[PDB]
Amino acid sequence: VGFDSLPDQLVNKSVSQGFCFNILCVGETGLGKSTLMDTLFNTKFEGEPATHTQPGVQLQSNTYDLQESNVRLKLTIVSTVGFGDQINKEDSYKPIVEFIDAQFEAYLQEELKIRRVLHTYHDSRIHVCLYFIAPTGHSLKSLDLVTMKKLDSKVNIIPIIAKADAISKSELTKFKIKITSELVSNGVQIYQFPTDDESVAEINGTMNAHLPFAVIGSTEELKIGNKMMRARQYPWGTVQVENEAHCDFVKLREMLIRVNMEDLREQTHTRHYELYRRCKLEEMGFK
Amino acid sequence: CRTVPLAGHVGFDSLPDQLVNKSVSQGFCFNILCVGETGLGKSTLMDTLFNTKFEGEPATHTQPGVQLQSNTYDLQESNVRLKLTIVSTVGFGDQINKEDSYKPIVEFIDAQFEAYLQEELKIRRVLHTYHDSRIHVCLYFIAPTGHSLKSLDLVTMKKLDSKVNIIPIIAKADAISKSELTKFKIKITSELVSNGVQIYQFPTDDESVAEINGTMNAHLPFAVIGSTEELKIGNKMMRARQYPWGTVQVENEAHCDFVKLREMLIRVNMEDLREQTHTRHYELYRRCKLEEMGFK
Amino acid sequence: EFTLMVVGESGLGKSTLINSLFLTDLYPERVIPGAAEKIERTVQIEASTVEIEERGVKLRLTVVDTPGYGDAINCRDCFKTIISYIDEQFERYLHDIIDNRVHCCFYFISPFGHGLKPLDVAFMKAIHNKVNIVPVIAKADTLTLKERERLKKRILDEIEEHNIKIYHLPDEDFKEQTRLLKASIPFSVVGSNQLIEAKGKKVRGRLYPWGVVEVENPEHNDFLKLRTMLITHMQDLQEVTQDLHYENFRSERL
Amino acid sequence: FTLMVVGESGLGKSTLINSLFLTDLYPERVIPGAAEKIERTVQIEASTVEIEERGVKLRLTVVDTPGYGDAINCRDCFKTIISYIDEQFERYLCFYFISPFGHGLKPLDVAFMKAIHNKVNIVPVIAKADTLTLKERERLKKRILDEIEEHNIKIYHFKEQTRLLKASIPFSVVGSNQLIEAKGKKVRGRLYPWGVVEVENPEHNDFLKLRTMLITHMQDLQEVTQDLHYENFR
Amino acid sequence: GYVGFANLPNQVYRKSVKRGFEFTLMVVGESGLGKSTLINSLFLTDLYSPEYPGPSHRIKKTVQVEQSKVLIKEGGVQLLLTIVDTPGFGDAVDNSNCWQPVIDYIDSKFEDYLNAESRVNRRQMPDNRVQCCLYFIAPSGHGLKPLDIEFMKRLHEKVNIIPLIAKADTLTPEECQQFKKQIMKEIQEHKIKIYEFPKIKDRLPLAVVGSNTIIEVRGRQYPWGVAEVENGEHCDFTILRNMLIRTHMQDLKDVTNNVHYENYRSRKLAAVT
Amino acid sequence: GYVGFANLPNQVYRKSVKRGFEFTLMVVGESGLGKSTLINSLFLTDLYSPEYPGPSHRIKKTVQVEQSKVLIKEGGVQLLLTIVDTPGFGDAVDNSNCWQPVIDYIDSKFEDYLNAESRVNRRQMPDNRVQCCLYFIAPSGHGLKPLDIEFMKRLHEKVNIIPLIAKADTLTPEECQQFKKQIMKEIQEHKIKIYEFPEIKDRLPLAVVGSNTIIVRGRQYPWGVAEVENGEHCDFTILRNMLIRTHMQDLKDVTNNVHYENYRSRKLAA
Ligand SMILES: Nc1nc2c(ncn2[C@@H]2O[C@H](COP(=O)(O)OP(=O)(O)OP(=O)(O)O)[C@@H](O)[C@H]2O)c(=O)[nH]1
Ligand SMILES: Nc1nc2c(ncn2[C@@H]2O[C@H](COP(=O)(O)OP(=O)(O)OP(=O)(O)O)[C@@H](O)[C@H]2O)c(=O)[nH]1
Ligand SMILES: Nc1nc2c(ncn2[C@@H]2O[C@H](COP(=O)(O)OP(=O)(O)O)[C@@H](O)[C@H]2O)c(=O)[nH]1
Ligand SMILES: Nc1nc2c(ncn2[C@@H]2O[C@H](COP(=O)(O)OP(=O)(O)O)[C@@H](O)[C@H]2O)c(=O)[nH]1
Ligand SMILES: Nc1nc2c(ncn2[C@@H]2O[C@H](COP(=O)(O)OP(=O)(O)O)[C@@H](O)[C@H]2O)c(=O)[nH]1
Ligand SMILES: Nc1nc2c(ncn2[C@@H]2O[C@H](COP(=O)(O)OP(=O)(O)O)[C@@H](O)[C@H]2O)c(=O)[nH]1
Ligand SMILES: [Mg+2]
Repeated sequence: VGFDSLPDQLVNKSVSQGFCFNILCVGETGLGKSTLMDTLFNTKFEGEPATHTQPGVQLQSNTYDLQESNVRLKLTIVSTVGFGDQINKEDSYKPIVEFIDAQFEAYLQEELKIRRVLHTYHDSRIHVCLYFIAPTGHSLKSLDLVTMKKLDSKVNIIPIIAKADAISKSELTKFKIKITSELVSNGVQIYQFPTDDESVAEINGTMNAHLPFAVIGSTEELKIGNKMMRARQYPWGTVQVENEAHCDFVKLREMLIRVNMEDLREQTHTRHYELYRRCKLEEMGFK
Repeated sequence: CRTVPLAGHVGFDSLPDQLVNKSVSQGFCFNILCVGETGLGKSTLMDTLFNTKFEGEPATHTQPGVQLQSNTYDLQESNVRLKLTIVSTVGFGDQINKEDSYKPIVEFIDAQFEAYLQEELKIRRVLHTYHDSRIHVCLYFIAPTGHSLKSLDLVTMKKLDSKVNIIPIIAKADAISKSELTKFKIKITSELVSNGVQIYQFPTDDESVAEINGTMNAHLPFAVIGSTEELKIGNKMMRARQYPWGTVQVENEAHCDFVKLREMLIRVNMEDLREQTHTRHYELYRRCKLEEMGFK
Repeated sequence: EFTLMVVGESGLGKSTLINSLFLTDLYPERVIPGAAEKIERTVQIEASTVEIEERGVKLRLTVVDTPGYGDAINCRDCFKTIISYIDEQFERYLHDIIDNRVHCCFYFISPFGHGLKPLDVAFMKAIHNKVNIVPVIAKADTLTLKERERLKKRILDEIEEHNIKIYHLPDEDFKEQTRLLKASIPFSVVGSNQLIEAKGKKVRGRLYPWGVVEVENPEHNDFLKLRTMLITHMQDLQEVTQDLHYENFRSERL
Repeated sequence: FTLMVVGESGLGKSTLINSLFLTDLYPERVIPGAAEKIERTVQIEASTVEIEERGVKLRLTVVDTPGYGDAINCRDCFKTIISYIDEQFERYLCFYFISPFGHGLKPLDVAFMKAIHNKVNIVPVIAKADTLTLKERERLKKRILDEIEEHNIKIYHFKEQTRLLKASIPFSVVGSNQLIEAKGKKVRGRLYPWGVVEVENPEHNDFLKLRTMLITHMQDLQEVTQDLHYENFR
Repeated sequence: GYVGFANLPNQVYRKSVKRGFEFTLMVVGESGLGKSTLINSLFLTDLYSPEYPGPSHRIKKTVQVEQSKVLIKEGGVQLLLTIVDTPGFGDAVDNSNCWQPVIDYIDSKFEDYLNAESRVNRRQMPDNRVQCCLYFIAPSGHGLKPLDIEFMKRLHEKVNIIPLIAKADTLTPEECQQFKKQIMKEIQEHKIKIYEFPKIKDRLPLAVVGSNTIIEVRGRQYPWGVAEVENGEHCDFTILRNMLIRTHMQDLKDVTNNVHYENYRSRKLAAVT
Repeated sequence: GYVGFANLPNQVYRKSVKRGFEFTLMVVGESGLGKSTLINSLFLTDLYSPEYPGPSHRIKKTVQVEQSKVLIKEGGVQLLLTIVDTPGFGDAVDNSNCWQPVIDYIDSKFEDYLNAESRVNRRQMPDNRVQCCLYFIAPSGHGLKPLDIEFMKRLHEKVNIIPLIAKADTLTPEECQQFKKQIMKEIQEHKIKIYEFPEIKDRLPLAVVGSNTIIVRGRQYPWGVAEVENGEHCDFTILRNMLIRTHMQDLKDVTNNVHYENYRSRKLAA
């Protein structure tokens, strides 16, 4: 026919609708969630530091609207506050699993409506879940292993080690081994990058070998000459956020530089929006 | 004639070229009836009219009663074939008691009508491969007495006009004088008009031949001579007749109006004669008969 | 003294011939009827007296002709008046000086036909035993010579078969004249009293666009033969009427 | 003679003590299995260390506390330590480590300090000090001073060194088992991708200040434990 | 030619000319096939005009056959011509037995003519029986439409039908001859006998093009070329004119009143009581 | 100073290419209007070869909707195409309600796809719903046959109808323009809502001429050649662009958000 322009015919119409994304950052107060995320989007947001005297975990769910050359993204940032800071751990993941459930619920109950609209809807589902792990240095902590025990089947969880400038590299690798075995001790299949689309699969494959990442974030831009890049300052040195030997902020910014964002949406809608429906939606009909 | 006209010549004035060619391919049929006394010259008149001897041993004067010698021939001049039918009376006026003269003739004509009509009401009609025998013309001979019409001649003329188209002709015009022929003609035409005898009037409708018919209408009746005695008057011709005081010729307009008689066949009015038998005689017979026929 | 009969179909031209015999007109007012009423016309007796002494001494003869003979479509016994007339004349004369006592009877024959039309045979079979019948072919100017002789021979044959008693002429120039006269019977005549120019001058004769037929030429016809026969045999006709016909009538019913 | 080494099992107590006293107190010790530390019990072992300084004591034993933290839920979480200190104080008849991965005094600080500050004088110590910027250091120090002041917490109190010690109570410390080199100063360092952190630099931290305070006020600790807390004991 | 009875052709010529002439031609086909234009082009574009329009409007609700009378006096000969047109035939949604009003019209004409020539007082009243029938088969290609297949298996024994491939300017010659040969196959397979016009390239049916624009002067100017009706290599309009108008009207009347009127009366008068 | 939002369209494209593509095109029209030739010419010029005859043999005894699953490998893009065409329509002795099989097939495909993608255990399945129907019109020259008017006014809330002037190469520009005005006046005497391209009616509706023979693929007549590549009225490019190049994704979007959703709110209404 000579007209292979079918794939381009739907790209040009989605940008008219605009995009919508969501992000869940899970970690106890103090690990630098708001700071890391403000550095990730290179913007100053409305999240002020919280208090250790929060009796119950709450969800910020602060929404925004950014812009680029053509796209008009409608971000929806949700972050836990007052999590994992008291003597209670087996009842910590409840207010951060009911959230994803209730975000499934609205889209579901609009999908079954009679005069339903789907060309333009604001999908409020959580599309990814970063998981900050304290930089202890022996193995995964209790709350961490219990939370990834019963959360991996709902969102494409991604384990990253926060505040990773207090762990030596000569030790860090062992920590990785000493955590990854626990991953295969309980046998939790944390998000495996596709590694099937032969066009780009080897980047995902090597990303999975360093799957336990390490990150750091700060809204202070220190070293100059090269550019106004953000770093860390201490009386005995400076830490480069993207040096590829200090931290893997670039490697974590491969879901943001978008090696796979649409894959996250697809796996949310076909492997987490299905196990909530292939099994859990069997309350009424077809039994 | 304000109508809706054309522009280019459609290919239009060719109907009287298809109708003409359709009739030539199937030939014509014609029927002449010679009515007149025995010995007047009927057979010789036809012999010198169609330039060929046909038949005929003369009728004996001992014929008990008039019959009809009918004979159909297949003459053909060029590209045209005629089923000709000469119907000559035989013994007409032979006997003494001539009061019952015309009936054996007139019935004959009517009989022929039935033939054509017998194919009309019949449902297995085939009117395209059909050859009717209706008497188409009646040439009536008049003896040149010089006083008036003879009585039998008048009665047959008066009681045969409304069946077939009659032409009255003076036979044997070698007998009367032109000094007296004019008075004879005036008297006979006057008694024709007085006795209401309506001779065939040549048509005056069409304007191509209107006045030729108009002038020939006042010459009735014609004087004619017919013979086959082969006499050459200086050049190629035979139709003459000897006499001790001088030969008579036929194709001259001074002596006898022979050509004026042949102007019913040669050019003008004989297709019209056929049509006229078909339209005012046949229709009249249909009117007079389709009141006993029980058909409306 | 003498009386002559002429009979024939009306229109044959017999009045004109009998005028041309005596050079006179003797029917002053006669109206030839129209065709409309001569359909069933009758026959009368037209007897006219005229004085001629051309050859004899005094012959105030009368000519009798019958108008309207055979003219009607059906002859309603048209022989009645003529035969009655002859019988009446014989009885009147034999009452005895001669009143009429018709001596000769010309019968004109139409030349258009092929011979004796059966009415002619009827008449010459009815009368031939009463008067001197003379057959004369009227309007002889319409017969070619060959048809003339064929008609003559057929007239003779129809005489022979029906045994018609034609008046034969009783038997040196006299012998030759009688021979030619008896050979030429029946005669041929043409009558015309319109004096019309010819080769010589101022002669009797008819005119046609092709010719001028005369009368006294014995080659055109036999008119002069008829006249001379009549004139010469006046006496012989009287004698034959006296000695063969009147005697027969006296021998028969009286 | 009473002291404690209490922390969240990963602050760095083992290397800190081993470099403070030049010991190998646990030649054969294994980190509890990750799948096994769900109900992480708290246990106490013994010690045997001879101290060499200007003054030599008979012997020194530290109250090693494996498995104090890492609890799904602290049911008791406080029993064996108080039992051992009470028994050690009955035979006659304190470092608390604050993690730097927080806004300040996390919970379990007010409870523990309120429980034991009337039993033994407590020395607050911020472990893993090499991850706190000076502005954040001062901010958190002011915050913890306010928090201990707000809920009535008493901790502890030529003379230039005395003023310096009394002006920075929450000492910042690190621990370094293996000596590593940096810019010509190679004494018990820790290696990082940006070089080496040196334990004895007075500006990076106050480790040597803590060592001097402990090694010179041992008589002070002995007398306060034998005169003040002993009266409250009975 | 001395006896001169050979002057009969002259006599019949003169009588025919003096008498006058008449004709009646009927056209049927799906509305919009270019019939009115062809009729106008035949008798020089004066019958249908914005003063009186024919089947262009095509009121198809009730197919009432209409007839128009025109007088033409071209070469001294004047005939009265009857164009017979069918508004609404085949165009509507249903084409079930749609031919019935046409049969009604033709047979009513036959009946009135018979009543004319059966009375005692018969006369020279004008005859109206339609002489010729032109059918416009659409040039679909590769097959004959079933509607016209059943049309020409019914009426072909009543009136002389000459099938016409209307709008034949849209058929390539190879497909044109293939379509024509398939028409012959479906004619000599379904036992169809049609008017034989008493060859190889001019194989019946005939192709016609009807134009009214004065360009190139009847012709059409497409943005890719010209369509002309007079030339015989492109279409065959002149062939239809030759064997419809100039040559075979008399034969058409002969067959009408010798084989069709004859059969109608041999049916009726053999079924009468 | 960018975080990478621009890469989202790139991910969308790269993901859609791998998943493959499908299409289902309806062609409706009476026989002899060039449907088979047009459809063969449009797509790679390979379909309805004498190996597979198709509706070229116009079987008129019965009407049987015959789709044809075909596969096209456009370089590196898989297109599984079907040409839903009804052999025999609007040409037999009678044609009243002669469109029920078409609407039957359309509604059956809608219902079967709804069954496929509404169960609790649903998964990725083929898509067999028709996307657009091309309705051919013969060039009468006076208006629209009442069958076409009924087809429009009846079956227009269910499938994207595109009216085509079949065999536009037998018309004159003046009469063609008057034909267009007349049809879009009867379109407002009988209010009809054809699929209007997003934003002028003067150069509408689309008129198309199709062929297969090469000569420039054009037909040969005794007076020369009739072409397909132009822009006046034999517009074989405007259809091939505003049907495949530009608005085909919009065709799917309007079938789903309007037509398929109208059915989904009709069958689920009560
Ligand atoms: N050493 C180090 N300190 C950090 C880092 N990120 C943030 N901080 C400091 O830690 C403090 C707390 O971080 P916040 O930005 O408030 O985010 P948070 O720790 O998750 O606390 P909340 O967002 O309020 O729940 C900040 O004020 C920073 O000064 C980091 O990556 N490394
Ligand atoms: N006066 C005259 N005589 C003629 C004429 N033509 C022929 N004759 C002659 O008259 C005789 C009559 O001959 P036909 O004509 O054969 O006799 P017909 O008229 O046939 O009589 P039928 O046999 O009864 O019919 C012939 O012998 C001719 O010699 C003519 O025109 N005028
Ligand atoms: N050819 C010819 N015609 C004659 C002759 N005599 C008289 N006619 C014609 O006959 C007419 C008169 O005849 P007519 O003597 O009265 O005979 P009738 O009537 O029987 O008495 C005239 O008009 C003449 O034309 C003759 O000798 N020859
Ligand atoms: N940041 C930092 N890390 C240390 C220090 N000392 C030890 N570590 C690291 O902490 C890890 C575990 O220490 P660990 O012996 O379990 O400390 P403990 O849990 O308090 O007994 C070791 O692998 C060391 O690399 C220190 O002073 N600072
Ligand atoms: N291509 C072509 N078009 C034609 C032909 N004849 C007529 N037309 C078209 O048909 C239209 C007229 O149709 P018309 O005859 O009124 O249809 P009808 O009223 O149903 O008979 C005109 O606009 C012409 O363009 C032809 O021979 N070829
Ligand atoms: N009407 C028409 N017929 C054609 C065309 N091209 C070829 N044909 C002929 O039509 C036959 C096949 O007809 P088909 O393509 O099925 O006609 P369609 O159904 O209207 O597409 C072939 O034998 C060709 O000879 C065209 O463009 N139009
Ligand atoms: Mg004869």
